[PDB]
Amino acid sequence: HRYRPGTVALREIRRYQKSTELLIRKLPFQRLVREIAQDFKTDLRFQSSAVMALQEACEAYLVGLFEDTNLCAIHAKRVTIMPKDIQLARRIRGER
Amino acid sequence: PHRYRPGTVALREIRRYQKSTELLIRKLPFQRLVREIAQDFKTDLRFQSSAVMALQEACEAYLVGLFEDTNLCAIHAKRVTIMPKDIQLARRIRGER
Amino acid sequence: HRYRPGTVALREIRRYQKSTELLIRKLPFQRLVREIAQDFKTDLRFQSSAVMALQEACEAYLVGLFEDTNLCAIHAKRVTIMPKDIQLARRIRGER
Amino acid sequence: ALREIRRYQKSTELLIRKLPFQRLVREIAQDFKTDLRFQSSAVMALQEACEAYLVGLFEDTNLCAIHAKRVTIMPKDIQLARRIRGER
Amino acid sequence: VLRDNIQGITKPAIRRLARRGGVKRISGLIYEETRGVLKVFLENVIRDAVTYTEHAKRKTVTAMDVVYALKRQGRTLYGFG
Amino acid sequence: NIQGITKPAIRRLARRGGVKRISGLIYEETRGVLKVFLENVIRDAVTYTEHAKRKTVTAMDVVYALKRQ
Amino acid sequence: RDNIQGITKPAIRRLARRGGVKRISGLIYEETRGVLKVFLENVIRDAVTYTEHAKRKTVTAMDVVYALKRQGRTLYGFG
Amino acid sequence: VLRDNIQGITKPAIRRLARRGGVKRISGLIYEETRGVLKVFLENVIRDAVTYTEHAKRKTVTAMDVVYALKRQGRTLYGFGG
Amino acid sequence: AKAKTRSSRAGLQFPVGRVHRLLRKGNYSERVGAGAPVYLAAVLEYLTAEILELAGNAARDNKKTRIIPRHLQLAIRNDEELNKLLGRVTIAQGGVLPNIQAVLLP
Amino acid sequence: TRSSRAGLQFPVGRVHRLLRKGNYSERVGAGAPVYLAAVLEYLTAEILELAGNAARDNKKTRIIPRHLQLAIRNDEELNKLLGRVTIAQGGVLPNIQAVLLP
Amino acid sequence: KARAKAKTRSSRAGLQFPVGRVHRLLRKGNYSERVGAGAPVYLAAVLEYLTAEILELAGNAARDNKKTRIIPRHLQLAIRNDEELNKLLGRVTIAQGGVLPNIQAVLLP
Amino acid sequence: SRKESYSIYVYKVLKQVHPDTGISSKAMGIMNSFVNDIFERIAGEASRLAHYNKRSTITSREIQTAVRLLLPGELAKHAVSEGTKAVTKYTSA
Amino acid sequence: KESYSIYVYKVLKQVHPDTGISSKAMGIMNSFVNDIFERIAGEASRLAHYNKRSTITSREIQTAVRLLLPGELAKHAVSEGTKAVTKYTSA
Amino acid sequence: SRKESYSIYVYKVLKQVHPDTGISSKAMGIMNSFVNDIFERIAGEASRLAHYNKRSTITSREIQTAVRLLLPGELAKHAVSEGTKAVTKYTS
DNA sequence: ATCGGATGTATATATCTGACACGTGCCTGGAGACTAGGGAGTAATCCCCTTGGCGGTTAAAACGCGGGGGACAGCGCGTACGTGCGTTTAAGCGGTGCTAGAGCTGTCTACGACCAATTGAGCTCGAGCCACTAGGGAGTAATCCCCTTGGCGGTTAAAACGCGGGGGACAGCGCGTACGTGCGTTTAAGCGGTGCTAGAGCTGTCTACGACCAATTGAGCGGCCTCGGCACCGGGATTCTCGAT
DNA sequence: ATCGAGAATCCCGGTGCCGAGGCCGCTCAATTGGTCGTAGACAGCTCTAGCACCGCTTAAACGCACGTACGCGCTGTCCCCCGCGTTTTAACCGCCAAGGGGATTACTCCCTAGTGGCTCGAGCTCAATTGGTCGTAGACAGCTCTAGCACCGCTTAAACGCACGTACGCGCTGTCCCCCGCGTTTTAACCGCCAAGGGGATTACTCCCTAGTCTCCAGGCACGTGTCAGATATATACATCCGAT
Repeated sequence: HRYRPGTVALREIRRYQKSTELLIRKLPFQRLVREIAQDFKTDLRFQSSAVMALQEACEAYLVGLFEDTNLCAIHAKRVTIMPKDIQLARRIRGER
Repeated sequence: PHRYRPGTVALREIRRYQKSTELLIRKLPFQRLVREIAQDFKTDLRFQSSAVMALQEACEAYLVGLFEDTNLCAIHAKRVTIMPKDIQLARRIRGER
Repeated sequence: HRYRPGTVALREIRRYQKSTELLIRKLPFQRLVREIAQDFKTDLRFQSSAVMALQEACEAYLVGLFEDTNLCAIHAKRVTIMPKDIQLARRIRGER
Repeated sequence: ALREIRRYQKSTELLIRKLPFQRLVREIAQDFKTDLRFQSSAVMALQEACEAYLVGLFEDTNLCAIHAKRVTIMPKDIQLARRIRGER
Repeated sequence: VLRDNIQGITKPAIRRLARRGGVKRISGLIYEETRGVLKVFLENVIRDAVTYTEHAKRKTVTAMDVVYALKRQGRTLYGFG
Repeated sequence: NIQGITKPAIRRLARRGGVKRISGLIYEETRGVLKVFLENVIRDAVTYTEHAKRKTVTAMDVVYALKRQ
Repeated sequence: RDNIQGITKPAIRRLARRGGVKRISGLIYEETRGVLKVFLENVIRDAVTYTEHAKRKTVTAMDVVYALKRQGRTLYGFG
Repeated sequence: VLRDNIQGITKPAIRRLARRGGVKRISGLIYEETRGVLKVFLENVIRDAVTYTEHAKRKTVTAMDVVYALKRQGRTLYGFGG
Repeated sequence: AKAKTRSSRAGLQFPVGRVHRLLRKGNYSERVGAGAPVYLAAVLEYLTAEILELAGNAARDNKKTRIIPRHLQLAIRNDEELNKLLGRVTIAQGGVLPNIQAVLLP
Repeated sequence: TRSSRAGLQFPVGRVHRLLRKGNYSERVGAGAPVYLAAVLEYLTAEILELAGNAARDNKKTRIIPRHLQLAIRNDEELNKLLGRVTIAQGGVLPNIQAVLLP
Repeated sequence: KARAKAKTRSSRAGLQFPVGRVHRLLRKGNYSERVGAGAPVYLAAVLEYLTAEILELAGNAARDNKKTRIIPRHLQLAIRNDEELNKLLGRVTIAQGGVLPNIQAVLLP
Repeated sequence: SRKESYSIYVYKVLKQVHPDTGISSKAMGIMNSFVNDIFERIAGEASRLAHYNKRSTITSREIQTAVRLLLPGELAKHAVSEGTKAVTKYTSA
Repeated sequence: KESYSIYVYKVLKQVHPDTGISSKAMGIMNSFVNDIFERIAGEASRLAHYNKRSTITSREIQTAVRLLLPGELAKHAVSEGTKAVTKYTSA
Repeated sequence: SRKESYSIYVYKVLKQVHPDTGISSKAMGIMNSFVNDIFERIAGEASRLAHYNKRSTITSREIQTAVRLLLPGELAKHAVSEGTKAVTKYTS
């Protein structure tokens, strides 16, 4: 037998809501942070604590935004999140 | 027996009241609200009028901002009538609930 | 050999108060429930126990309404139950 | 004086004298418990409840009276109202 | 696929209901009036029920949806489920 | 003390309840009604105090005793 | 008391009109009242406590503006 | 291997983040959209952070610069240098 | 040793163990004391016995050995306390007490 | 006055006093209050220009709160700076959601 | 005229938290010109109190998870499941803490 | 395949009080609905009455004050009697 | 290089002696106490400044605790604080 | 009974920018609350980042990094220019 | 798109009044000036933690693909909401007390800063102790079969119906009773307090008592079969209405 | 209130059937025992606030009498409901099978049991405490005049209730996009060890900067004043919206 569409999705929801680890691969995020930082000032070093603080912040922010986006989607009587939902959510949030 | 199409004087009123710059609630019922509500927290308070007007300016500003957010939720669900689902979604997203 | 007006009537009152069976016919009430239910959802089926619950509720409610209405009718110095009485009864009951 | 309906229907203030009602509630309470004390907030809550209940019963009573083609309230009406409202 | 079934609540049936309720003489324009009342009552009990059924994510309303619907409306019913 | 609730007060209520004329037998009658209502609510109130190891009836106890109605 | 209902339905409608909404369902008029009440209950609660620390008995406009500022809603025009 | 790193945020990663947020079905044009929002969120915090380390006349962004930046922009973070 | 049911230690027919399980699962409290389910079971048995005697005598009075819904309805509706307790309930297949308003008689 | 040496209208002396007396630090540097005065005058001047042209375009000669509200809320950066702020008696920018037009 | 044995104000108040440190922080934090003598024992007392609240909730939360240490996840479960404490810390994110399990009901089978 | 009820216990009590009489299926459903209903009333009031008093445990005291609240008059006496007598008959294990 | 670690460990072993704390959770804890400190001291300084007084006493600290803390927290905290002060004044 | 404000200075600059136009009292209160607010922002942040680097003096460098923190974009740039210009003219 | 033809707003034109701009008088604070001494700047140096560097494995990303379920648009209906009118209501303008208390004052004590010296608490540093292969639960896809839906075929109970005439609805009428009112008399609620102390509400302490765990088993449950209690019938026996008088 | 008639129910003895009731095999929900951590009982204390009691005005309760509304019972007209026989309808039974869909089962995935980091002590150091001086915040009480309540008479905007109809909310239906589950293929993340130095951090050293104090005076606050900018009142001019062509 084979899984109906949208079952492994809820398995992943239970699994990752019960989980407590970082969900973005460490080194791509690290160079993302470094590349972004090079715009504001060049020739920068980072203590590892700093990039990991930035990753904890980033991921926390993104999961909260994703819950709000899911609420917008459900409010439109849907189950699929779409940029309509993200833009509506961070517009009520006042995030310009 | 002239009749305006349903919807005309509504946004006519929104044009009016958006260009206006005055308080939109009767100040004396609002004052009675402020007095009764405050009466629970401490007995026989006096209020300088400037203060009660500060509270009305704050209240009305808050409510019009909430109303634009709720209106945005309403249109996002592809209707035009705002209903409490919209208000609750809006406040839940701004972090009020 | 006609019976005087009003004696077969309370004969029927004794008979139906001593009885206990449902007094509205089964299949008409069943089709009524189906037609009414189509408004809220169209593809609805009903377990027979469910429609029987709904009929026991309906008939009970109607006999209670009829006894209260009888009380109002007598209160207006009458013996004939008429819509004045039922509307007063559901007014005070808060049934709007 | 149909004004009495005007006046008192527009009002929002207690219509039974406070402390006589206080002794009423206190005497009634003596059956259920000895040396009960009452904080004033409670006696005012149950007096407000009393007034609400009595005005609602009185509207229903007037509906019964009007339905009997009279204008004056009689125990017939209050008992009819309470025997269809689901009261004793 | 049904319509106009409120007339299906026959006049003798309503008459019987009144007789059990103790009514002796019943005016003629009540039989329609009663039907009206019945409809709205039923319309509510069913609607409540469906939300319970829809909440259990089924396609048949069970007797428990009826009993829950009635219990919320202050009319608890014994003998089903 | 049931007769403490006075005729002008019962009047004020019936008028608040929109009553034009009042048969004189109402007063005692409505007094009786008042009693039972109080007799019920008060009772529940005090069993909320007795359960709370208390000897004063707080207003919470009367709002819980009231919503039981 | 019981003053909340004193904020008329036309008023709520006006606030809504300034917020740009065209059509408004009826169960908002109650909802909004609730929304207002708790909101007010918070700011006023702050204000009076500001008064009580200052050992006064009149709530001043500065208590209101301080209450609003400490709730992330700064208000200009009163001091 | 330092340019275009916003693309390095794989679609599965975003998918996981979204799953933690409780979403069941995810449209495809979100995978770009979310990247955008993240790019800007991050763009703000680092900017604040960098000015802090630029004010202390150092050359390493410290964890305190990040946590101060996050507070400054209203998102207090517990667990890194108090 | 060999296990006994709590209902038997209590001297009850009704299931103390079931009542406890239902109390816990229904999330009425965080924690349920040990005397609660035996008490509650005791009261359910009491009321059950009350209605079952009155109904029993109803069926007996009506030349029948079996309790039918009507017997339960006659039992409750003629007992002031039960009729108050069960005032807003409807006994399916139970009918109504025989009652004709005197004004409607000849 | 120091404000004249710096070339600004705002009071360097007052702001200096405020910094010292204000529970910000113990020692207040000598260049701080003239910098702060300069920035406060700058922002003040900007919103006063935008408000000036708002009132003048309204054909009224005197700046009223509403003119400051239009000034702030129609300028991207200023709108961000004063985002969680509430201009009493200022009203709102005329804006009707396009989906609601006839 | 020898001294008395130095005893700490934190002990005089009956607190674990450091009244002396809290006092120093108050004075150095440029909050006032003057810090009252009873202020730091009050502040220390409250900081110790809240510490105790979240620390018990987190402690027995971890003990439900059958573990001997308190890890970030346990204290976040402590915070986000307490209405008042969650309200107080609504704008903070406990690093390495995760999120409360909750699936929107319409999405369940 | 199994679904629970109170049928065997109301039969036990029935044969305790009326050994000769029996019961039909519908009457059995009425009895079972009665037991479930009064259970939910008593447990409901007990839970709320624990909450009002900020106490996290439903004790026999909560059940008995709830029973005093829901049952009318003399019933509430016998109910309070049986319930307490049984608890003592249980306490002496 | 100081922190609040020893005091939160003391409170911990006071309330749950068997359980311990990881370093990360320890940083969460003292970061928390640091934040809430800055909140209480912030409000105390602001309302001392509002009423034109140059002293932050136990009176300002308590009104700050009443403004920031929600419901019973603000009540229970206030008890501890006042009781501590009394235990301090008599000693 | 003497309560200071910023009214005279916002009026002076107002006549610098629009000599013909005037200002209402209410708008004056908004202006004064505004300058008070922005003052509290810049001085607050300046004090905090002075406290972060162990330094005990709020100088123009703390003011300017604070103004870079709080003011957005071109506002921040122009502000930092104005501040340096005033400081330089004052020094001479 | 495009005329008439209403409707409502913008603008203008007149008039006027009070909010604003400027002087006038005062007084608090900012400006010089000066030294001390403390934080800040600079040098040298110490040492840690950031950065690289490279392959190797393989965990994860990317990709491809079949289908299935959900987005989405179109359409149909019913009823909630918007417009509009007439009536009612209280708001708000204006202008009046009166007195609670916000606001300013002086004064003298407490109390908190400031310092030196003294000690100990808290920090640091180093050392050393606390993945796989089963078996329950939780979801879940397949499969089982129970219970819903719909057809036969009628006959036959039960709805329909039509009609007269009996009686109850109802409208009016008359009259007598028993509310309503008004005004003179009183009485007790309400109100500002005091005097006292029961208890409430809070804190602290200690125990008893419920959560919690797999392992065991016997009470209860689905199945199944039997039989008598109960529904139903026919025909007589009783009682109960009806008419005439 | 009679008597015959006679209609309706009531009653009793027989028919037979279907569910009530009991045995049974068995499974799974309740029982069992020991820890232990903590909820709550209990006691005592702090001081709120509940209670009983003071007089004093005056608002209101109270006691009559008076004369009038109303309700209650009687009468006449008449409308329409009841009872009944005859026709018409479709309900009911039972039975039937097809199958939807809910129950039940068989997998499967998760989630535990089992075989390096965080606590503990030895050695300093930097900060907390001490206690005595000294100067000032601020405690405290009170005098004043602001300004906040309180009420009030008029007008008239605005709330309000409601009638009417269309436009929008909401569901239902069909189709086709496009997301998910899953297996295969392809990267590039992660990890493994390690050192060279950048740069953060310490330290030590002098010295520029700022606080702090006092006297001078002018810049800024508080009122007073006069007026013209805007407020208010009315009319017209113009931009619309509505419907029909």
